[PDB]
Amino acid sequence: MVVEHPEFLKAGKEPGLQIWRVEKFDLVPVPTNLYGDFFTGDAYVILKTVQLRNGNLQYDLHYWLGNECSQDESGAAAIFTVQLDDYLNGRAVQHREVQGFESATFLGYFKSGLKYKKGGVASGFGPTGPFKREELLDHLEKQAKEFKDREDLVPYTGEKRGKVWVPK
Amino acid sequence: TTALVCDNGSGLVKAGFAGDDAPRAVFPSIVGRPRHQGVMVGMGQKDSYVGDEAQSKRGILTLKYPIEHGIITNWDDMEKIWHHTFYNELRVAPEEHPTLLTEAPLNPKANREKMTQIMFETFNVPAMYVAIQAVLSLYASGRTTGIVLDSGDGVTHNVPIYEGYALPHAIMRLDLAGRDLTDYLMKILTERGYSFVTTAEREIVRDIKEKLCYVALDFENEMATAASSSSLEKSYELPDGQVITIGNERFRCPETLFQPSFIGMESAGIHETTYNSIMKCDIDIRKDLYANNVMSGGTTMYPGIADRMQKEITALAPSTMKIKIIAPPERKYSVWIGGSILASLSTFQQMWITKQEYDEAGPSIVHRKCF
Ligand SMILES: Nc1ncnc2c1ncn2[C@@H]1O[C@H](COP(=O)(O)OP(=O)(O)OP(=O)(O)O)[C@@H](O)[C@H]1O
Ligand SMILES: [Ca+2]
Ligand SMILES: [Ca+2]
Ligand SMILES: [Ca+2]
Repeated sequence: MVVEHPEFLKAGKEPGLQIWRVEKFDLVPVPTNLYGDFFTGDAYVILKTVQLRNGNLQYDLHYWLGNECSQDESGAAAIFTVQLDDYLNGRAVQHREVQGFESATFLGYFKSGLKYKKGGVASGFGPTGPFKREELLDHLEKQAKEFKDREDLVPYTGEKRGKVWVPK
Repeated sequence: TTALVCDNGSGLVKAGFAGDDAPRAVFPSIVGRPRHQGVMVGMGQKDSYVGDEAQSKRGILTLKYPIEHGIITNWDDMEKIWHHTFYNELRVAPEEHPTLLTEAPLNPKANREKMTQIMFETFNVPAMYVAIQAVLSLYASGRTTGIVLDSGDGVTHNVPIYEGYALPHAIMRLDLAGRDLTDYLMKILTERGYSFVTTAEREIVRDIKEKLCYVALDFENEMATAASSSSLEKSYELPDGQVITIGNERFRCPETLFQPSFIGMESAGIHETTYNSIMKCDIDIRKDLYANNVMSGGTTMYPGIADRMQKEITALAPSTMKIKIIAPPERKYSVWIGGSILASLSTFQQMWITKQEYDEAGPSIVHRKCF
């Protein structure tokens, strides 16, 4: 720690809505003119920042999961959410938003109504009668007898390759 | 620069490359040493074997498991496993790769330190990190809040997690898992007249377990069906072509998860420990836990277990609760997949413990950086 990512540096600095899309294990801002138009094959992270009368900022973090998003995208959205909350000193309330089941609050961020569209960025992932036990045991042993040891092994010698730490 | 992810369990190593969607190497977490065969050996001989080989040669080896109930207890043999994993399964030079390791819930402080120490001093990794297994599984399911049921070969945990972090005071550990279920299935098959009790036969018992066992939705009803008809029986072909028949052993075996007294353990079953864990958490977050019960690990793979858990938790919980059980098909690897995703993030680069940080601070840095 800390995360030094450029988008973290921008996150929650002033009141407003910020949206990022998970793209190949990164958090990439969504162009503001496309806010509200969600690819159902993707996952997003949304930060709503609100000015409190006490001068502080209030934070709600929503991670939105499209029906067709890949496991790397949904997992990354969840992790980025934790990381952003921690960066914001734990003050953000976290919300999981699933396509078709979003909270009233999330839906309310989008005054023209959020819309879905198919597609998205590609995943970042790169009988025989009574049991005759003696017969079974003989078979198993025959199978075992025929097993040959691997000859290609790097042997473990307990060699230490790194530097031994000494307290000062 | 590619990071490695190693998820070390009681029974199986899952190891691979960050960014891949599955571990490239999955193999028994065992070291085997030859049994006496009538003559004293006889040196220059391979005096030890690891993983797949050890398993194949089990008939003439004594096997040791360095991890017991998810905790590393034999450090010498653990180092052997790690060495074998790097050099002989992944075929990499560890000094070239940041390495993400996993740990059990409530892993002792001294253990986390020794893992750190070994990675840097033995294997000279350039960087490393240690993550909690259940938390990785939760992340893999695309959640920051839920309660994980993680059940493997040696240990079962209930781990409640809120907004990204486990709640340690509410974690429950049960030393009952897949190996106990295999032992139990061996016992009740012996009861039926099939005595699969030697090490040579052990893999047959595990295979029957993984292929034919299931959790009954209503156990005692199921027992009555099995007594009243042959409708639940299955034939099973042994490696020598012999065919055996099994009946109520199919669902008696994993019933043990719900009724540990079947193998003489006094513990509550996994539905009760799940409930007890939730009840140790703040009332205000319980609703979120009930709605996000995530199953992880190979011993959660029994058909019917999710529905059975859904039923039992529903009976225990206030009627006002939305109960949901999440059981991904890939859940034998959900810990590993979560690690793969985490170690791949653009934001993860500064989270690693670097060699330099270690060389300056020593093993205790793990408590501050891996948290
Ligand atoms: N389909 C299946 N049905 C029942 N059990 C299964 C199935 N597949 C795997 N298992 C069991 O899962 C266990 C291995 O799972 P896993 O890799 O999660 O455990 P581990 O990480 O080695 O152990 P632990 O987490 O306890 O330390 C074994 O007992 C194995 O027999
Ligand atoms: Ca996508
Ligand atoms: Ca928070
Ligand atoms: Ca495990």
